[PDB]
Amino acid sequence: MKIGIVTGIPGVGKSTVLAKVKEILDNQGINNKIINYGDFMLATALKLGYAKDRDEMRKLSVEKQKKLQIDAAKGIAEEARAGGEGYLFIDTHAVIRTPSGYLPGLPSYVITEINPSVIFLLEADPKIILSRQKRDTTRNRNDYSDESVILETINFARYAATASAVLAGSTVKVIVNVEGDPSIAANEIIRSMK
Amino acid sequence: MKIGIVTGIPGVGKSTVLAKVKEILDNQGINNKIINYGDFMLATALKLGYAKDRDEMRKLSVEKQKKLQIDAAKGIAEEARAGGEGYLFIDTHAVIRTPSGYLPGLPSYVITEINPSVIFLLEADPKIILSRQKRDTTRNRNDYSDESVILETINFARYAATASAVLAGSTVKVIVNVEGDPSIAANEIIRSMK
Amino acid sequence: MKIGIVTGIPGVGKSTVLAKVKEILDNQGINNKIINYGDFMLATALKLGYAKDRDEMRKLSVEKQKKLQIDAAKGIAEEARAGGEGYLFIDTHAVIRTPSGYLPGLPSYVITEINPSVIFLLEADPKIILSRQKRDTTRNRNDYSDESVILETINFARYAATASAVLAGSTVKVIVNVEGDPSIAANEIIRSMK
Ligand SMILES: Nc1ncnc2c1ncn2[C@@H]1O[C@H](COP(=O)(O)O)[C@@H](O)[C@H]1O
Repeated sequence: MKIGIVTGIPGVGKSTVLAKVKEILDNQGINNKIINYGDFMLATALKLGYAKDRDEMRKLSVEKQKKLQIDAAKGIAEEARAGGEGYLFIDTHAVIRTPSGYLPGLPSYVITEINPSVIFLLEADPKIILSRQKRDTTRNRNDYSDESVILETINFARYAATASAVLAGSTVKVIVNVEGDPSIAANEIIRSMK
Repeated sequence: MKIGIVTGIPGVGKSTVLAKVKEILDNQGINNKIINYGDFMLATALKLGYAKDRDEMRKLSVEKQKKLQIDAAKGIAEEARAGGEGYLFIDTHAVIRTPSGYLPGLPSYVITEINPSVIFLLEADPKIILSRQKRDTTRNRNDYSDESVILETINFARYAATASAVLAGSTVKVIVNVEGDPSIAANEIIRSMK
Repeated sequence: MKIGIVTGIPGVGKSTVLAKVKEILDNQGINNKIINYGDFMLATALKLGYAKDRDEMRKLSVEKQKKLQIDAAKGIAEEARAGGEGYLFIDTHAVIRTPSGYLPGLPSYVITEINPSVIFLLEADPKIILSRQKRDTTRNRNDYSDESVILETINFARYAATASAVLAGSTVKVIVNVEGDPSIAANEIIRSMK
C-alpha cells in the first residue's frame, strides 16, 4: 500500500474530506484503509503495556513517548506492507498547537519509519476556518483567537511538513478544502496518490 | 537538566529578556544556568587563532564556523550533564547572517548533542528592531539596512528552527517581546518549560 | 574542492548565471567543475545498465531512482575530493513541481552524502519569470499559471533548502538574478565561496 499522510489544522474539515476520500475509493472498489494516528498510538500503548487510556498515555515520560511514537510508526508501516495493493492514509497533524508552542507531528524518528510517498497539507481561507470555529462547537477549544493565529499555524505546518518531507524523500502537497464541496479536496488527494 | 534554546535576531532584547528569566527563577529559588553559545565559540576560536572578536567569527569560512559550532555544542552538552536538575537556557541564534548566506544555528550535529525540549523564537515588529540596532555600537551591524532584511531573517529563523525542531522532536514557541516589558516574554518562556 | 549547490525554480536563468560563473572563474584561473546532478545520475545509470537516456531513467521504480540518487551523491563527493583545490558546483533543484506535490531535490539521504558548504537559491521577480515563459520554448513551460504559483514554489524551495541546510550544516544563500546582467548573480555566487 502506497502511504499518504493527511494533515490539517483544526477547523479545516479534515474529517469531512477523509470521509469523502473513503467513500470515493470504495465506490471505485479500490483498496484503502484510513488510520487515525492518535488512535493507533493508543492501541499500540495498550498492546505493549505503556498505558491503559489516553490521559494515562498523555502523562507519560518523554523517553517513553518517543518509544511509543516509534513503535506506532513501525506498526503503521507494517499495516501498509500487509494490505498489499491500495492506498493507506494516515490522519495526523503536521504541527499540534500547544501552550508550550508548536509540536511537530512528524519528527524524524517517526517520519523515517513510515516513509510516505506524500504528505498532504489541508488548507483553507483563514476566514472560512474562523467561521467553522463558532458554527460547529464540536470541541470548541476556541484557541483560534484571530485569523493571524490561523495563518501562523498554517505556516508552521508548512515549514514542519517540508522538513519532514526532506527527511523522508516524500512530496509535500497543499490541498485547498472548498467550503461548499469536500469532493474537490478528496479528488485532488486521490489524484496525487496515482 | 531541561534545555530550552532561546534564539532571536540581534536587537530583539534577547539579553534583557534573559536577565529577567534568571531574576524570576533565582527569586523562586529554581536552579538555572544561562549559557551564551557564541561565548563558547569565541573561546575555542581564540585558542586556535581563527578569530579575535565575536563580530568576526561570522565572517569565517563556513568550514571554520562548523568546527567552532561542534566544539561549542560538545562543551554546552557537558555543562548540561553536570547540572543535575533545573532549567538550562542556551542563548543563541536560529540563523546566522554570514557572507556565505544564512548559517543554521542548530544543524543536526548540534541538535544531537543538546536535544532541547523547546526552541524559542524571540520576535518583535521589524520597525522596533531597526531602531534598537542603531542605539547599540558595542556590536554594530551594517547588514541590517532596511526592514526587508529583518523580515527575511525572521523568516529564515522560522524555517530553520522548525527544521531543527522536527529533527529533535522539540516544540518551537514564537514569543513576542513586548516593547518595554521583558517580564511578559520571560514568563511565557518559564511557563513553556514546565 | 569546496562544494556549492546551485538551485533555482524553472525560469530564473540558472544556466546563464552558471555560464558566467564558469567564464569569470576561467579568467582568474580558478580550478572549477560544474556538474548537473541529473546528468551525473544518468551517467551512473548507463554504467550499471539501468537506463540509457534521460527519458527511460525518469520511468524507473522509486527504489531504483533512490539508488541512483545515493550513488550519484557519493560519486560527486569523490569527484570533489579528487579534484584538489578549487570550486565544484552542483546544478540541481531545491524542489521540483510534480503532480503529487513538491519533491525535495535534496532529501537527507542525498544532502548528507555531499556535504556542501553553500546551497544557493536563485530567485527573480515573479513577473520576470512569467516574461521569460512566453519568450522561450526550448521546453515551453506552461506550468506557471500565475504569479501566485511562482510565489508558492519559491517559498517551498526556501523551506526545503533550509531544511536540507539544517541537516548538512551548510548555509542557504538567496541570490537575486538581476534581469539585465547575469554577472551580479555570478559574482555573488563566487564571493560566497571564498
Ligand atoms: N548556534 C550558533 N551557530 C553558529 N554561530 C553562532 C551560534 N550562536 C552564536 N553564534 C555566533 O556567535 C556570535 C555572537 O553571539 P551573540 O553574542 O549571542 O550574538 C554570532 O553573531 C555568531 O557569529
